[PDB]
Amino acid sequence: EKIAPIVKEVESQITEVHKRADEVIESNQFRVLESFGKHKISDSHFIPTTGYGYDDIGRDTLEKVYADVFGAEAGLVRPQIISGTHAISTALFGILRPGDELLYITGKPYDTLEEIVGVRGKGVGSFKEYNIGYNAVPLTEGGLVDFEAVAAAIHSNTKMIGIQRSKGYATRPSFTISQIKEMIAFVKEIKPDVVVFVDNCYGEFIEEQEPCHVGADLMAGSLIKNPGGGIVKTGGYIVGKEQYVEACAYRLTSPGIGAEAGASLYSLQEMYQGFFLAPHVAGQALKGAIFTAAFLEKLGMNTSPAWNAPRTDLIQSVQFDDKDRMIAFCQAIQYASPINSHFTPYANYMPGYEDDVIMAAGTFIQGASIELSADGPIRPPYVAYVQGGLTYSHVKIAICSAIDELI
Amino acid sequence: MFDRLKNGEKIAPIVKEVESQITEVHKRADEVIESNQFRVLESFGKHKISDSHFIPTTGYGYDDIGRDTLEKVYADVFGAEAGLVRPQIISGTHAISTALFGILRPGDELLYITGKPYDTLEEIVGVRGKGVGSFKEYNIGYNAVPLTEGGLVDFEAVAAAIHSNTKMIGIQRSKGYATRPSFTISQIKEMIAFVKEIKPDVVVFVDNCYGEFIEEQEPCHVGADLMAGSLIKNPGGGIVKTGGYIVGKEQYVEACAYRLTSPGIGAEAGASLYSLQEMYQGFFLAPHVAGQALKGAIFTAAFLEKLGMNTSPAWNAPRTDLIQSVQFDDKDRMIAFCQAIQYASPINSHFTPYANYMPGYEDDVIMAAGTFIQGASIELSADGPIRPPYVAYVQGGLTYSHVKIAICSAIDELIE
Amino acid sequence: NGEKIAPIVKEVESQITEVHKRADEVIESNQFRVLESFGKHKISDSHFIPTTGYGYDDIGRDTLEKVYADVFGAEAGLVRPQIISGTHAISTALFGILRPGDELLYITGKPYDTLEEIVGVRGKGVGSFKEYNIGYNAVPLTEGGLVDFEAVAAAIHSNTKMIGIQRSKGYATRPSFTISQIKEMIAFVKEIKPDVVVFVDNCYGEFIEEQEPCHVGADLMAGSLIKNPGGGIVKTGGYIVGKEQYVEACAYRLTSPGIGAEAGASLYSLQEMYQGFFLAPHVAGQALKGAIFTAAFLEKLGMNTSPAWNAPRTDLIQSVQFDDKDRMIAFCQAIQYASPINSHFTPYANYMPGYEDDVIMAAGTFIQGASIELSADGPIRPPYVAYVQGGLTYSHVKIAICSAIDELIE
Amino acid sequence: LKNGEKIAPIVKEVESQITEVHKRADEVIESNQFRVLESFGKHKISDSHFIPTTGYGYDDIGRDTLEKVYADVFGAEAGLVRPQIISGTHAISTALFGILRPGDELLYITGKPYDTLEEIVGVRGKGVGSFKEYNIGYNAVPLTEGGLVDFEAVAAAIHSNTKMIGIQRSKGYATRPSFTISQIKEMIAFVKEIKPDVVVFVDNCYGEFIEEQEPCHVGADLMAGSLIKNPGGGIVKTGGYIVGKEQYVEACAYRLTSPGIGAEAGASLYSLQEMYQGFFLAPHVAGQALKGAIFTAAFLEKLGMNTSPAWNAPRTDLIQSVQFDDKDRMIAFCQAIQYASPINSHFTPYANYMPGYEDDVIMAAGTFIQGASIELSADGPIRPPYVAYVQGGLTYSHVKIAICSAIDELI
Repeated sequence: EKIAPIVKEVESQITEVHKRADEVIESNQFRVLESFGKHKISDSHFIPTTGYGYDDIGRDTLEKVYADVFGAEAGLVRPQIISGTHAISTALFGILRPGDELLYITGKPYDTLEEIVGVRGKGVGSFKEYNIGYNAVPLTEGGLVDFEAVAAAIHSNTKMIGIQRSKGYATRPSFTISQIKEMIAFVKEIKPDVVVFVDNCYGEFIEEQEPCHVGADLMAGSLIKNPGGGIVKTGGYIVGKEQYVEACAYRLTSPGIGAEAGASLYSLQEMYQGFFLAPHVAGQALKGAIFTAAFLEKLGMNTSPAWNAPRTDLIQSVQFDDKDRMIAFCQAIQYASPINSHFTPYANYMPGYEDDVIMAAGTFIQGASIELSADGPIRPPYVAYVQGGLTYSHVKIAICSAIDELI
Repeated sequence: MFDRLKNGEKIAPIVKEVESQITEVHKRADEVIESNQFRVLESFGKHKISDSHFIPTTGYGYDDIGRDTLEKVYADVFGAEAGLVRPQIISGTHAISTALFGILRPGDELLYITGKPYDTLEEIVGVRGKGVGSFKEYNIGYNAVPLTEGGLVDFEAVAAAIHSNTKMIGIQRSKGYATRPSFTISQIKEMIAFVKEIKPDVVVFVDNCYGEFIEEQEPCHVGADLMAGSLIKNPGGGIVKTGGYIVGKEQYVEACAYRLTSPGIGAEAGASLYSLQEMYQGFFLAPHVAGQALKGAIFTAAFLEKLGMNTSPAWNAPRTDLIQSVQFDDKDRMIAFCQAIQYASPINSHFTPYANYMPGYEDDVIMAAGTFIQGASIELSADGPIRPPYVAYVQGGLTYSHVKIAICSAIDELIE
Repeated sequence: NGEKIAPIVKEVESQITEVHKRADEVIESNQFRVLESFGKHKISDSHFIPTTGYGYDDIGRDTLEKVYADVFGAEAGLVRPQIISGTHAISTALFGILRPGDELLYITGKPYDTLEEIVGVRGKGVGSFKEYNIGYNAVPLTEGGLVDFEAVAAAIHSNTKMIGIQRSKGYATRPSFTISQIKEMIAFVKEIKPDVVVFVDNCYGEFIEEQEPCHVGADLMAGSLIKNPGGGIVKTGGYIVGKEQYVEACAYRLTSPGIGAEAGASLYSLQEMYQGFFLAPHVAGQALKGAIFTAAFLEKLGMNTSPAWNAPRTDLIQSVQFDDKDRMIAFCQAIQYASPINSHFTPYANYMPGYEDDVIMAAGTFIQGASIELSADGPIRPPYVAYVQGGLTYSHVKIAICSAIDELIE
Repeated sequence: LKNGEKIAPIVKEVESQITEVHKRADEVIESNQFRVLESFGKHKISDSHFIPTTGYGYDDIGRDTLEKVYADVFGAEAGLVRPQIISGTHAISTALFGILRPGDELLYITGKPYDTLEEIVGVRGKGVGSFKEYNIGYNAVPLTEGGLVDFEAVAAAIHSNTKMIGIQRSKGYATRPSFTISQIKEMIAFVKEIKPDVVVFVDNCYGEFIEEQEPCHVGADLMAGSLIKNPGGGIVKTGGYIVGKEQYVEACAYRLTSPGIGAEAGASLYSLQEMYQGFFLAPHVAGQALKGAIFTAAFLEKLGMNTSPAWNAPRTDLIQSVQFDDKDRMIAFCQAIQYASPINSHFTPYANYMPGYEDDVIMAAGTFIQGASIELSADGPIRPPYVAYVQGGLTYSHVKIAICSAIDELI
């Protein structure tokens, strides 16, 4: 038929960068395998703990595994930690004390941080009530970091510097590890004291290093994203320097507990095995992302990133230029998704945002954005984020089905 | 029962005499077990709980009807408006932290009036360790107001110690290892109404561990603004593998919840996974499972008394929690006993306990604990400081049989 | 009501005092026995460890299977989540021993409907004795509920591989059979035909006497786990215990020839089965001390009940005579609403597949069909006898039936 | 890797050689996965099908429907895919027995089946509930020396009593190629002609989703497998499936649970989501392992040793083998494999006695699920010419990395 011959062409087009992703996967897989080897993980580690959850070799060892791979000295990846926003809250509060300041050097971070930093809700337990400053240095009009403004913002009370890797809904390239390495070296030059924290959601195992490999003191994410293999039903993670993880430990739970208690329950296997599959599962979403870009190019739509552009995370978006074209697409996806095909997506009023958005996401786990989900704010020139993919076959079948429907 | 074991034939006649003695208090414990059991049933009716409530959620944990509702059921029975009982709170000591921090801000003072709080509040209030995210580094004040020499609340000292900075008042219900009576709801209704007068602002917080479903009313019934505990304890029915509840006034709970999770997130997230049945069900059985452990304290109280040891509380004494101790007066007798209790349990009976050095305490201690869960102290257990006159805390029990059988087995094994 | 009711229940209890301590005696003696056996196999929380895939070498399971054995007076023990129901155990147990050319001889009379299907006297022989060339005969009881030892001993010819004996009464108007009653039974047939394998469907019977069928000479015995032994705490399963070469014969019907008892992933269900077993005596005790009350509080209210409160117990069955349709129905309704879960899910007269009469069924239960919990049910027909049996705690059973009597008066 | 500058250009050449075979395994990946998606779309599956059921396992719309999806996608009317079946071996004996009655005969036409089926017929089992005690006969038409089915022998060995035809897709240790959906089509067609009365059953293990069809798409009456293998995605922790015609599965249902009950009962507990998501993932997971075999063949052959099937050989299943031709090499490599596995890598294995085998076998299984052969496992008996099985793998990489490491690890 009509569609076949062009997807025949796009795949023949992107072979170069596709073959390449397979590499960083192999690499990423290899490293993972060596940590498992080095830590001699046995099914003995899949053993559940109850009550207080003291003496959980599985938990303690999974934490030292992640931390190994993520390039860090210490790891705190437990089911307790409910998500990746909870993690960053933890990381943030775990380190900030009255009279301090967090300095975000990437500009306004994703919405939810607003609320943590008490600039949204009137302080529900925020920095605002713990007298903890917060500053969001904007980006160059060109999308780089305002190193001038950053240098000027830093001072004695700047306890902590923030960096968000993936762009999200923000209008700028998702920051590379290399761009992140330059970053910490800059600020640390001005004040070696500061702890540098990076929010590493969406960026895991899509490059061959994570921010800790290059001088970050803490980072975090969600397991319902990349490092999860699409198998971990919840949780987050915090890996970094032994002493700053300590404080994330006491913060999460309580003084007198730190990171020694909290039962595993039946959660420990799916995390190991998700992490083993992670580099490859993330691989699948990336080779999908890039095909999405290569495909909607030909069909005649501004895609971003462009397919032949480097990638530091799983963000990808296309401009349909037409409202009715967007919505049909995002519905095509929700119908091509595995679970909940039948719950077709319509325009929803978005709290905060004076526009309506459409949210396509038919995923095995609630909000596991490692799985295929399309969505975007209803407004010109009609950009809908279409990312995720547990298997390349899925992403390929999905957006093939998305063009069938609306073509 | 089955005294057809070993020496236990001189024993048989005495238990047969004891049980006939404590029939009075057993009847009445059975009653509040009814009472309490009944409140639980009618609350379940009001919230129309179904197996639709046992439904697992995953991912972010939004829209968890089973979770939210368990929450408003714990609150309903513990006499509060809002609650927070979920796996996230990983224990009893977590909840109390959460509780305190969830409400305390820089400039404030916590005021404990029930005297020195059990060991591990030290670390929280940051007078033990340090740099551990304690009150120390948050400028949050704290004071343990000591009790009377008679083990009452020094009411004069309490008033003397409450200034406008006092944001939060502390009340520990269970005596623990403290040489003082476990304060009663009555003692606690007069307690909070006192400070409430001096400072109608103070937020009264009670620590309700071991006390749950052993009077016909909990702290939130009598004015407290916040209480908590562990689920591997009473309200768990010996069935819940872990947790920690917080119950109290809509908005104090709220602030706790944001402390658990994060600002903006609040309480409305965090997946259930598979934990929701054992909790509904631990709760429904609870008032009974504690009932069995409470009658246990009474049987050990009457029995050891006869055999010639100071027990505490005495069998005929009134009861607000499950604590119980016997004065063996001898090191080798105490240890043989605690060991026999470890051997009388269902799991690990064979890991026999010995004296091990207690960090912080200048004495060794011994610990019996053969529990179906790790550290669930609703189950039979025993320990104590190895120091004259050799008091060992023998408390807990899933079934009255088990307690009975158990401390009998110990006396039999005290044939040496 | 409520102040007209209380003096009566205070006077029910004050009368049932002695029978209550007796029900306790046997709890202590049964709970003490489970302790010893636990004590014996050094069981630990390392016996709860989950197993997946093939479930090869599962110390956790196998040892649980031993325990169940030593406690029921049998050699081996086969008890696993795979056994999805009591019916399955018995199906597994019967088929596992019976071979083409053999006959089963139930002597405790017409077994409950479900065996009607497995043997193929009812259902269209969907894998029934009929299809495997196996005969089945039940000897009808005496007019007074005893066993017809004459019709028994004349029906045991050379083709009688197996004896069948149902302990609990079911909906049958004959008393449940006691551990002594059944000991007489097997001694009888083993004399006539030492070959016969004697089997006992022990459902509802576990931990209500200080012994079980296999303690008095039975070759094999099966039941549900979401009932008595599971302590209300386990979520699925079923047990067959008995002699070495019968259980392992069982093993080959459940899994498959060559697997035996070596395979099967426990997964997540170990701890509940152990702990259930440990609470089981005390829990099965609450439904017994609950039943007798049902019998002595309902008697005092001028309604025939059975067994009598002072009647010696062997299982958990308790029935009460309402004598009026609306009365009976209202009561069971009142039970459903007095239950921990699904109290709003009020039940009525339904049609029931394979019963000339409607049935009313109250089932406020945490576990689907765990007949260890308080349930009220029975066939809506004169003289309107309902079964009010089960109850996870004495209180529950007291509070509910008290509430039942309430909705009757108003 | 230490010795990895002679290997990198070689595996780089293995790949550039197998380029087309891979794309072709992708084709049927896409084609298989689209089909699973379709059938989900059809039963409108939701996160409410994931819901646990305890006790009698009644009113369990999650289980039963999950069966229909399996059936649909496998081209059968009905399915009995539930945890109550503990493995493939059980799926097969539940199904064999679920249909065979006294006086009946089983005629396996693909020659001698894999060991464990012996223990079920009473050929080794000492008659422990085997066909023998129910007066059921069993026979196997031994293949031609050419590896094909001896049709002349088949047609004579079918008499009025032959209730059931047995066909085994995968090869196991049988020195004969695993048969294809096509080879199998001709098979059922023959026998249905000779006796339209026969019920033809296919032990389908290791084949599911490796072709664009399955046995009941080409006229099979009934097929079994294990869930911890292909169809389970590598993600399901226990199970097994029977799929096929209405009145066989239902019959099968009655052998499994009980007469009178059928498929009505059986508590799911906490297992629905993994079986569902295992199924959506399966087509792709099986691909990573098939893309592995192809490779292992095209890499080990270049290194001199016989591989079988050949890398370019058309595929019907996941079984792969490599002739090492020296005992030591065969051991070291299987050890090399074990260590390259995610879990149990320090659990180094050797030649030890094997119950039921005149030889010792060495088994490297660093799997997550105990015996789930969908994960990379190396194993094989120690005897000339020392052919080993280096098969399975959750991801192509794992597979590449591992054997690459094993070559390094010795050569």
